[PDB]
Amino acid sequence: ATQLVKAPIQVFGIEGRYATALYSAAVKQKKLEAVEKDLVQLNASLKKFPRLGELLKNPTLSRQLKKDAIGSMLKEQKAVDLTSNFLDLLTENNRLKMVDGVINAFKTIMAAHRGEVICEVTSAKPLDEAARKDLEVALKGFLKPGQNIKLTLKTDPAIIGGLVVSIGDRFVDMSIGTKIKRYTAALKTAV
Amino acid sequence: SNGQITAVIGAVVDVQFEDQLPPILNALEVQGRSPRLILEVAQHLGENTVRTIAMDGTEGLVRGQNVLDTGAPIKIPVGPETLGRIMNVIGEPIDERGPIVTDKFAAIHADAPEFVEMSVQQEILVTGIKVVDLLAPYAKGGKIGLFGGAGVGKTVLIMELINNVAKAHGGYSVFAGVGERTREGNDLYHEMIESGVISLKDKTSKV
Amino acid sequence: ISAVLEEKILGAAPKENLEETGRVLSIGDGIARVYGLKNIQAEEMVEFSSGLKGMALNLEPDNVGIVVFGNDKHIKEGDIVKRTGAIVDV
Repeated sequence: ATQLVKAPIQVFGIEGRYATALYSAAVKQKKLEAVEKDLVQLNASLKKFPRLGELLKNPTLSRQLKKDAIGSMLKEQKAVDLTSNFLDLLTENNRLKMVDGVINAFKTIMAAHRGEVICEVTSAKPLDEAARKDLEVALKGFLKPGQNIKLTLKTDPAIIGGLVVSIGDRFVDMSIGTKIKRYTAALKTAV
Repeated sequence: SNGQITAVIGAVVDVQFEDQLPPILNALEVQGRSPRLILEVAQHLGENTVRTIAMDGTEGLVRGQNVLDTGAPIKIPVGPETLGRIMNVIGEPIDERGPIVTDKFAAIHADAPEFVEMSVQQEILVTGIKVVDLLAPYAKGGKIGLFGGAGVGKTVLIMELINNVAKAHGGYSVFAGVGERTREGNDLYHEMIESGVISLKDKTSKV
Repeated sequence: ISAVLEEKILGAAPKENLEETGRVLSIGDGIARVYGLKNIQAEEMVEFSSGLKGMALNLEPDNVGIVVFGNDKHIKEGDIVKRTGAIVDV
């Protein structure tokens, strides 16, 4: 049926079906990066003006007005034919109310396609200098060749100390706060 | 004022309009049915489509079929011309006696009389039947339960009520066979013809 | 240029104060669901375009379910419903 990289991720739902069809259409042609960047620009324009999102997600308004507004705001972004056909298909089936989902589903692709794995590191306090770069060096060896790391850093003083590291497949809770919490729980439940 | 059939599920038809949405209890006529199909709007579903109940059979309908909104509820013919005739729900004559040529049409959904339009005196409707007028009197505007089974003159009593009210008071009568059997309806119609309450070509009908 | 374009897109649609005004999505059997009335309170009386009264009983994320104090034949889909600003009182 559809010729692609045969689901680089496992994305589900009807919005996942639309995103995989758009990925197959944009990988049969050489327009994958163009449709990715105009969908990013479209999502940025929708988040910039919530009145446009309220106009699109209004059941009172007719679908012809919605597709006219979609084409009007895609002309100024200098879009391609593939994303115009994708948005016309979304507004034809009255599924443009979930236009935030498919783009997010399309953001879920081009992470495995580009090898980017999402990593989340949470610390008691934000650190730099001696930190950061050694964390990147440690995380670089956690991947097979051809993959990259997209790192998000968080701070939370409630974990007392240590580090909370989560990858897209596994989790490790090697933190001081959880360690002393389970040690005190063991001491209370035993002694 | 013109819509298209979206869904057909049993006697429930979902029809989608473009410009003007018909209100609740309005009648919509299907444009491809030779015995015309009138749909009554029961609720608004949003998205410019409404859910309707059918007044006739639904076999053979196709999606996208044109429906014309009448802009009014089911308007049935009313007048002295409907005396002695048999009508269906939508006012079509089903007694094979020709068309009902009248000048007055009325919607079957109207408002109740107000609190100031009601009489404070609970008057009785005298019907000329001695046992009824003495022991179980009929009140004007009341609800009356007529019991009786097979072999008793319940039909004869009904026709006597019709004749006595039309004679003593000058007021007509209306019979409504809500979900009645065809054999019982045919027997009632022929008994009404035989006893002279329904009269053909004389215009002296009382029901 | 882009902001003027989005202003034109917004102005292509009519201006409605959805906080205090609502449009009837569906009216029937004395119960009307309305799009709008973002500042409505629970059990709050509302007025319709025909002069009828209603009570906002259901506060749903998409619509507001209002029980109509009268016959629903005078209310059409797309009519204007406005808040009275107060809970139902006699």
